[PDB]
Amino acid sequence: DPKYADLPGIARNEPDVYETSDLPQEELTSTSVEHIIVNPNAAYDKFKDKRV
Amino acid sequence: IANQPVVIDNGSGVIKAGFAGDQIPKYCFPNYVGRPKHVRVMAGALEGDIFIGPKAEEHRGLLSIRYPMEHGIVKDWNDMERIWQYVYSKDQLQTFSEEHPVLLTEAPLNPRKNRERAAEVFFETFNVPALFISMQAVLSLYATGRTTGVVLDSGDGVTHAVPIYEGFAMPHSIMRIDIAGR
Ligand SMILES: Nc1ncnc2c1ncn2[C@@H]1O[C@H](COP(=O)(O)OP(=O)(O)O)[C@@H](O)[C@H]1O
Repeated sequence: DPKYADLPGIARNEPDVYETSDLPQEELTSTSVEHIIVNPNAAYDKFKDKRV
Repeated sequence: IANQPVVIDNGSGVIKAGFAGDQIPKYCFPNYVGRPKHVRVMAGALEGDIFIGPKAEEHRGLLSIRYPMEHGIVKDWNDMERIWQYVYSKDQLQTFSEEHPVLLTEAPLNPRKNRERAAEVFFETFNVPALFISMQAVLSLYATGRTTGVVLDSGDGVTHAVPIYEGFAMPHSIMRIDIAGR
């Protein structure tokens, strides 16, 4: 604390931080109807030579 | 091939045919073509653009119907060619033109040119060894078994009453109007 000695204004005991006390979907399973699955690779395999 | 040929019945609306020696025409289907009308968006879908048979009787509102025979007279001869090719199919014939002494029918009172053109097809194009075509009433004489009769046959687009005697009808006692429930 070099500069601090020259400071006539010094008083301790309180920190310099602001921190007090600390204290730390049906569109998926719709039973209404039926849906599809992802299956990317096998879908392309399913649609392998289904070109023009 | 010297085996079972095919008996082919006409019909302006429904054509019939079947392997000989049986009692039912093995394959019967209507006389038109079904060709769709929409953009082939998804590739690899139903393509071929010309349907006859199960897809025709399946994809009803998905095609474009076109009858090639009218009043028992074919004018869209190429469409009937393709219909014959549908008969030649593996679903139906699995044969070649050069394999049987096939049979075919034809109602009377017609210009010979129709039969001529058909002969040109089945003989110049198709290499059919023998293709006979007869009337459409001796067939019924065989069915009834009697010799003296008055044969009436309510066609797909024709009506004709003819009295025959032992398979010999008068070449004048012939009555016909090309009409049906169409
Ligand atoms: N169950 C039915 N009730 C009423 N009319 C029928 C029935 N079945 C077929 N028809 C009529 O009779 C005709 C059948 O013709 P068809 O004898 O097969 O023709 P062709 O002798 O020219 O091959 C069709 O035009 C159809 O409208």
